[PDB]
Amino acid sequence: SPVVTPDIQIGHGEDAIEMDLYRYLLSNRIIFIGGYINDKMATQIVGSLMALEAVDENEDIRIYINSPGGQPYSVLGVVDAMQSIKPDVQTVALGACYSYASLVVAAGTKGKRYAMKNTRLMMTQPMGGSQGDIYQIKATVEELNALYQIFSRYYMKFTGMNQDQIEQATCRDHFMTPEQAKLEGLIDEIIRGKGDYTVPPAIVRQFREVGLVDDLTPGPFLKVDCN
Amino acid sequence: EAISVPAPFTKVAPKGDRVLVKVAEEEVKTRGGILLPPSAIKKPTSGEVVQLGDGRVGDGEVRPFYLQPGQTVVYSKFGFMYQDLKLSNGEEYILIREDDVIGIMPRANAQADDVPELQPLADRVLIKVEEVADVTMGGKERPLSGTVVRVGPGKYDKDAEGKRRTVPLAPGDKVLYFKYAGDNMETPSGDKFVVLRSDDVLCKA
Amino acid sequence: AALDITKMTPIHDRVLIRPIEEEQKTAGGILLPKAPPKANSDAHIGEVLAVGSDVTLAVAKGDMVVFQKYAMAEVEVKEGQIIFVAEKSIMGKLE
Amino acid sequence: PNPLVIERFQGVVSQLFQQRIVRLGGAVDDDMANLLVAQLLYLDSVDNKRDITMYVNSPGGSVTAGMAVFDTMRHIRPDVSTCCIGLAASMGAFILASGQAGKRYSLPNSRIMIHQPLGGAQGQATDIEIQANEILHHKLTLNGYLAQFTGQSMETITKDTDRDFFMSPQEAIEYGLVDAIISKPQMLQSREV
Amino acid sequence: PNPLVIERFQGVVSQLFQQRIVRLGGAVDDDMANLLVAQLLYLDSVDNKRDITMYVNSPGGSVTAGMAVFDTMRHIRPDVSTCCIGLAASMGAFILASGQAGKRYSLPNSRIMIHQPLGGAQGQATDIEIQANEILHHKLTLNGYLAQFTGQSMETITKDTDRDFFMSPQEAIEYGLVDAIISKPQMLQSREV
Amino acid sequence: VSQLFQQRIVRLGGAVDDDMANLLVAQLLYLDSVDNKRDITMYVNSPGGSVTAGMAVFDTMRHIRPDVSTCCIGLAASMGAFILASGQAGKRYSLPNSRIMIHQPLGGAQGQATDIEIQANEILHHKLTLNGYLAQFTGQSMETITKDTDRDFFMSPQEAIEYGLVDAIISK
Amino acid sequence: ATPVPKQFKAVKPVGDRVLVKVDKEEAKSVGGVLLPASVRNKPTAGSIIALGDAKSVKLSDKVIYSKFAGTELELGGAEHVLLKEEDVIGVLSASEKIAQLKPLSDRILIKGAKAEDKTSGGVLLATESAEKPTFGTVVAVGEGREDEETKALVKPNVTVGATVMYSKYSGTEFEEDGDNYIVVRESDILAQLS
Amino acid sequence: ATPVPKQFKAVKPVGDRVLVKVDKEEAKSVGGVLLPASVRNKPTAGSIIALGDAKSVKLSDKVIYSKFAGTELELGGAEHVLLKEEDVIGVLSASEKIAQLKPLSDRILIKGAKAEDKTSGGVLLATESAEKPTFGTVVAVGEGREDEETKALVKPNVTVGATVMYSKYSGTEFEEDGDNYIVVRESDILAQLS
Amino acid sequence: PFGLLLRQRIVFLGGEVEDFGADAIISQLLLLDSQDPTKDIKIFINSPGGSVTAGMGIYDAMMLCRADVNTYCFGLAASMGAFLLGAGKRGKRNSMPNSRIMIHQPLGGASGQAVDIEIQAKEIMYHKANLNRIMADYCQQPLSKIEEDTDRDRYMSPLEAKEYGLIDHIIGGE
Amino acid sequence: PFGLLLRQRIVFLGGEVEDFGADAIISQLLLLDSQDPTKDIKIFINSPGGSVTAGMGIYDAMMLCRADVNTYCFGLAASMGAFLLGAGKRGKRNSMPNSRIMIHQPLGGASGQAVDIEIQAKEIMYHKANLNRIMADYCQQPLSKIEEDTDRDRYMSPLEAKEYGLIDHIIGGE
Amino acid sequence: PFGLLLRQRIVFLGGEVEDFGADAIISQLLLLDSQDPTKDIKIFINSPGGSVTAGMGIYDAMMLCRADVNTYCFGLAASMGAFLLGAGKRGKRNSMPNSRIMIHQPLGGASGQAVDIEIQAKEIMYHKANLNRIMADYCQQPLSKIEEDTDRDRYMSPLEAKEYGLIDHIIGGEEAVFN
Repeated sequence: SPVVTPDIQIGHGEDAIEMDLYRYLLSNRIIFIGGYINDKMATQIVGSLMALEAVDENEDIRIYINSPGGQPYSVLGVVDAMQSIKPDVQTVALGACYSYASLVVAAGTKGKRYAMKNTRLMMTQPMGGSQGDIYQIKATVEELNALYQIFSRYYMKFTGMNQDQIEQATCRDHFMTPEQAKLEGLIDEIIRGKGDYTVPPAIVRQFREVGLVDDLTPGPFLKVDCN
Repeated sequence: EAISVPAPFTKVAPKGDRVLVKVAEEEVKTRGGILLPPSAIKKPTSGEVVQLGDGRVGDGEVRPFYLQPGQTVVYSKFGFMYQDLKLSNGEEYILIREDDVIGIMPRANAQADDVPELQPLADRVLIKVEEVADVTMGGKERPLSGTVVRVGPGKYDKDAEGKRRTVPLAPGDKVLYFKYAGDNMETPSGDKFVVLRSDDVLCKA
Repeated sequence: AALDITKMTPIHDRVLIRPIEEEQKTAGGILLPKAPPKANSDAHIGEVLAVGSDVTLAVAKGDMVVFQKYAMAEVEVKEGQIIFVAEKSIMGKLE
Repeated sequence: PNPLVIERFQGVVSQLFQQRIVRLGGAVDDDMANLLVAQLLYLDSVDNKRDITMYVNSPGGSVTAGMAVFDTMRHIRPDVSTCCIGLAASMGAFILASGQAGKRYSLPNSRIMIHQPLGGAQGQATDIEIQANEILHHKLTLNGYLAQFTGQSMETITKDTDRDFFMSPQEAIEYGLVDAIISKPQMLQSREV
Repeated sequence: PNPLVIERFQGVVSQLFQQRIVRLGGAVDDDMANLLVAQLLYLDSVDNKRDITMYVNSPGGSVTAGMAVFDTMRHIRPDVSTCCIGLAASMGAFILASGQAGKRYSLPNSRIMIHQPLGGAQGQATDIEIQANEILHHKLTLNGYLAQFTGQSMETITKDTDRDFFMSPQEAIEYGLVDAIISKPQMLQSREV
Repeated sequence: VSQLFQQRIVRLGGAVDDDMANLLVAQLLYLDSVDNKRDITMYVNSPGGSVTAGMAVFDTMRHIRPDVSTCCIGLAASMGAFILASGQAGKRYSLPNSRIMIHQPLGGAQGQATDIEIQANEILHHKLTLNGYLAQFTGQSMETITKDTDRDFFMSPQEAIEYGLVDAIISK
Repeated sequence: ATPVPKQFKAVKPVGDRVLVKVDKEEAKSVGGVLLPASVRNKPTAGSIIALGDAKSVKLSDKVIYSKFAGTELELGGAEHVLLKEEDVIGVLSASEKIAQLKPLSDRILIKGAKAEDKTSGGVLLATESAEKPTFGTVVAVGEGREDEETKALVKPNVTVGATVMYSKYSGTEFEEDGDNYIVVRESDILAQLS
Repeated sequence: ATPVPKQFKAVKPVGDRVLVKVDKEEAKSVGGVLLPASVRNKPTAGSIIALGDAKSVKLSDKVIYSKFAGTELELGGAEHVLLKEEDVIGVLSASEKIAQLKPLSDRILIKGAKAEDKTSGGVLLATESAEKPTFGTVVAVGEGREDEETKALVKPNVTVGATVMYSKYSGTEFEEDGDNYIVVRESDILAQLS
Repeated sequence: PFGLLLRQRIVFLGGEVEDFGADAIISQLLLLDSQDPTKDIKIFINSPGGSVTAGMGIYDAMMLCRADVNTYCFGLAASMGAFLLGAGKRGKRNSMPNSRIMIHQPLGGASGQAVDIEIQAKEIMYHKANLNRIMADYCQQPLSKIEEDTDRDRYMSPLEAKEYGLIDHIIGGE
Repeated sequence: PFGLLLRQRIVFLGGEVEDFGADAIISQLLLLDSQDPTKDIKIFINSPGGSVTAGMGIYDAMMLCRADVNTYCFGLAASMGAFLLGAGKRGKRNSMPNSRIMIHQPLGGASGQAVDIEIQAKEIMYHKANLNRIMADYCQQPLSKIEEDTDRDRYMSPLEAKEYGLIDHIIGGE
Repeated sequence: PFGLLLRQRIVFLGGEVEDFGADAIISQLLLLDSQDPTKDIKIFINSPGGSVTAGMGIYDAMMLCRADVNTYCFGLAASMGAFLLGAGKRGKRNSMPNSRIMIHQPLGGASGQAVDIEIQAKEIMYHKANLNRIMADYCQQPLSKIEEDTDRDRYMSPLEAKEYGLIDHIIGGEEAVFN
């Protein structure tokens, strides 16, 4: 929306008018993560997680994540608060995930990490900036090594892979398909349509790496030899 | 609320079908200095009846009120649904409703001692608080158990009989109550009491 | 009434019901996990006492009736729902 | 502009929820797509058999913001009837092609515009070829999905999608974007003899 | 601007709307002219016989927005009594002069300005002479209706409204802009002898 | 922030200007009208402001027929501390780790050379009005108030009691 | 209001409906300054043409009524109001003084014993008081309500000379040469202090 | 509307409640242009499966009701409405013309004595949302409300051929080939202009 | 405000018609179709212009209405409102006697690559051929008379707009 | 806030007097006289100035009502509220003992031709002669001394404003 | 939402600490103490910085509270939230097992007259001296050791924060803390 976004809500009753869309969805134990994950909306997701904790201690709190990134400490505060509650959390990945929203969908409980068909996931080392004197440059590299060592053992607990596979993936900008993230252990179940079994081009490149498809017999896949 | 009367007349008439009482005993200006927590000032005030008004006009039929001038009406002072009409000689005539009538207390001109002997007049029932836990199966709330001491008559029935249908509860039954469901009372002996209305009476236990 | 004592028979002016919960919580990972708040809970009556202060309920034990969306209290006793329904909030039976 | 136009527009959208009609308007952004995902799962909860008449009028938007709009229509239980009012874009006509076969309608004076997704790359030399693979992942999947919707081949799609291509509703029936045209019958106009 | 004063301003214009009092808001442009014509086309539901009080205060504005208010004032069944308080521009005084004859009231402290309407022209060579002709058409229609309202000649209006011409209602009652002034009778003061 | 209005608490936050001073005296017209016996507690937190805006809220507090209470929250820089000292004696409270700063108020002089000298006389009249009223509130001499008001001087809440800025502190 | 068609030339009300004629269109009572927007402190009380099934309303009464009493109609060019019998204040006598306006319904007229200026010339931090307590005195009483047991209209125990701590903003307010006259509920008397 | 498992099918409504089935969605009369969900002007024109204790209507009657009559239920594999006895109008005949309705309760069906051409071809008209004045001629009347005193039903004082005034937005409006038909209360009549 | 007239089947085409401004009007045009497909719908036009791709969505949404269409011009119809003024039903298109009616070719912009100028020139020629076919339908004018008048800015009074075919009856008298 | 005292005829002239700000004061002034014409209306003054034609709009609107007018000055009134401070009737013009009273002549504006400069010159020459006739009415001062007082900027204490005739009383006495 | 945690006496301190955001937490802290002086108040601190003038008002508000206070550190605590972390009651100080703690002096700008510079130079030194002696009470640390650790602009893991004396307990059984 270039100029304005109207209030897309529905509240209808025979006697009284109900709340808006985001207030009604929060009462049904569904939390939405949209926009940049700064320090302001980080208290909204944690504060709603503590709001539904006092209502019921056994129902599955669901969190919908759709964000192109965020602050590295604000996205750190939502993971460890999600792991320090009683009931299980069912995470659903929406839109794209750029190095911070891919962590919170991997931080869900085992068997409840559901990703869609056209979701984009990404895992990298955290970024940062140098500042001033050498007493702060050495404090900066010790801070970036601390953020890299914390995020390294997060993926070791939720996926169960090796530390050599994380360093080879988070070295450069690596985008993962959910069909590839299911092999890595980031998610648990792929969400498809009514028999939707289309092959993404990341698996066609993966089929070319193992030797299943050649240029003479492309099969019922998309064209990939246009490099 | 605290309106001053004109000078040339002193005899206040009631608000039609309402109750006119007077109370100046056990106020802030009293002889007792050491007292209980503020339910002691929320004790039965023992308001003496001065004059009773006419019946309820309503929509075209006169309704009775079942009261006598030779009694001491109890009312709630924190429930400010009344008027405090004060005379020039220090007398304060308080005009309360028929819903503000809690009940009658024997030996009323005393301290909060005859609270277990409270007999209700309007649609109220006296429940003794049992010393049990408040919420054990919750995590939403749970009511506390209570025993009935005295029962009172209910409201006026609009049928052709014109009788006051009493509360079907009986003294000695076990019931339930909530902490915000009625007016709480406290005795110096440790026992606690509460009065609920007939619409809040739900079931026995 | 159904927690401290075993005699869960209520007074003559109210009855007890047991609402049935459906399996909408399974599809919560895609859809909205429950229905919006509405009337017609479709509950079976556990204890039936017909005569009361208001109009009576010519119904047998175990049958199902319709309820209003207000004038009732909610409680959970032994993992099942129990709604304190009045006798005036009953319109008729279902099939 | 003034919020009185916004208040009178918020009322008629709220009446559209009672007729099972959702609204896709303006540019497809990240926040507006989250408002449309939550409004599609609620219409299934009141009834899982009745269709949803999706209003599509968008002049553009982000590519990954519309990707959450696409796959949430195929997995829900009732079909979604998509209509083209005014103008369709590269992220607008992809919503138009994602509808149910036999229930995709359009008006005869609306424009259907399709092209390859835009974007850009900036950074180091390794950051260029990685970000180029992101747009080519968006290029090959939209050409792969459009070949299944219209029934055409793979090579004839990318020959038209590489440039900005406008489409008429008379030729959209022969190509495969919309299935039918909903319009009133014309008046009995007399000829010039 | 302060958003707290907006709901206080909306409250006092709605309470005067029950007493059939409308307001000209600032410069006359397209957003208020559709709001003002919605107010004159709603006051006839209570009664169509009593007069309509019109508060007139405008420091300027466009040309075509004020013409959409001018034609509806002389077309509706009840009389429209205009009231100029403060400052009236060339379009504001034309709204004041477009009231009912004999029911155009004001106060003798206002300022009445009448001139040819402002405008511009941009484009090619033939675009200049086209847009200059409609300004002269708006010059003839504004000076033509003012000659019928005030009763003066055609040459009198074009030679007085050629530039900025400020008047007082003590002298506007002689020209024909304001029919009568509204002022309470004051007590006679003991002057010096 | 609407829950403080029923508890007779008004908020003095930020720099004082014309629309804040109109809103602050509007809350003072209502709190004395509902009850002329109970006090009004004000939380002052201001880093400065205009000359006539702080003087517009000073005089209306003297017209309140019950006394008022002023509590310092954080910092009061040369305009809020004047509102603290104008309170009732025995009702001037402050935080134990707050800060009180006394300085002459800010203000410009824009206009003609004849205009900037006739408007600086008002600033010199504002300096005699501010220091003349502050000397009667603290009980000190006239010389010591005009000696420290030229430069910025921060005051601890422990030494504000012996100087006469506040009366007591809320420690609990 | 709407112009009626010349089709019937007959009006027969049913139930508690009384037809009243409007006196005039403000009767030019504000002449001299001619006041195009002025005060209307009288809801056009007039004579009665048809009775219908009214109980206490007589044909020769000059019935006063509320502004929202009924539907307005232009019977033959003249405005007419079909009021309801529930919200009638009273009837007017032969003289135009409002002190002689005797009520015929569940209404009680009072005089008023309030101060003419709560600000006393204008003082800051003022102009607010509680809406319920006020002072006023009764001049006359109207008719009572019908009783179910005796089938007759009985009146409550109220006199014509008592001061009453009534409730403000109930009914309406009028003025007679500086003297105020307020109508209250019946059901608005806290004390009969006489 | 909630889906119900079908157990016993022995519906017996307590009190004066009536369970009635919606017949059709007007048999798709406007089908062909977009198929829109529109405003329904004939609520639940179907037969009654279970009566309960109601006596004004039979079982196999085709009765029209109001829009807010009862709570909707999805029983029997179709939509159903559970409504009371206070909001019934009358039975339909073999012909579905709305002018041939006789009232079976405290209702009065009127047409509306207005001009057949109010727009005059599309003139600049507005402010036609009048509230107080309206006109209406009577086609048929029913029996009035049950009186609690005498325990009997009395016919209201209104004929079947007079033009009677009424109030705006009270009741349900119907259309029969351009002719308007509104059903009002009993107890919604003011004066017969005949 | 405008909510009191929205229940009386009145809509307002006010302000400059942008992509969001056209979305508010064509969403209201199908609600009045859903409320009653029999009663009349009146459209009030006061717009200084707009884009062709947003103003074409108002024409087909107005032609989708099965009921009668009344179009009344109040003030200015600059290059977009004049096309929608004639687009209503014949016998109901009216205008005030002192309003300005300007007919013009639909505006358009072209930028980007040189191959986009291939596409941007074709949609202008397609919108010119589409609008000239519609404007010659309800006006009963040949195609040679339409194209020579819309080539530049052409203001006109409602006197010659009656014989042209944009309006049908004068409502202000003379 | 402001709405809690608006029912008792409390008018606050806060902020700079602009075209929209002064119009909110005029539109609420006509509401108070239409509901009750016998009781007084109180107007509070706290403003650092404003426009010439907008600030004049408060004075003639307060003279339009037939009831009584009370005016109180808070803080500073610079040539717009100070002219509106003495605009009320005599006897009910009270002021605070520390409020500043600023007397100043208004400004002007002109941009176009040189013949447009002299039009705005005699337009502000008429406004200067207008307010000197008004300010000499409620102050009982001659026109010779009241023209030179508006020449230079003068901040006046309320001690000398009582004998000048601009105010009538002082709230508090000292 | 935020109102559901308010009736359960749990407030949130999120975002950058400003003067407008300071008194909003102080006004709701005294309302909980007047309602129940026995029930504890749990706070949540997530702040990347703030002013030293408005941040001390939050510390004086918790000292004014008669009831006990509980703190929780999630997200960030940079130079203002770490001071409010240890300022609660000893034994009731919990946090996340991976949250960061930054102990550093506040910042400030100085401009103006020559006498004006030396006033605010010793003012921020008196703020540095007061913040060091207050934070050394509940940490059980000497003054010379705690005045040099705040000069180093390096963050602190919650593993070494326990024996430092700033915090008492870690939620998670003290095995989930990563170096």
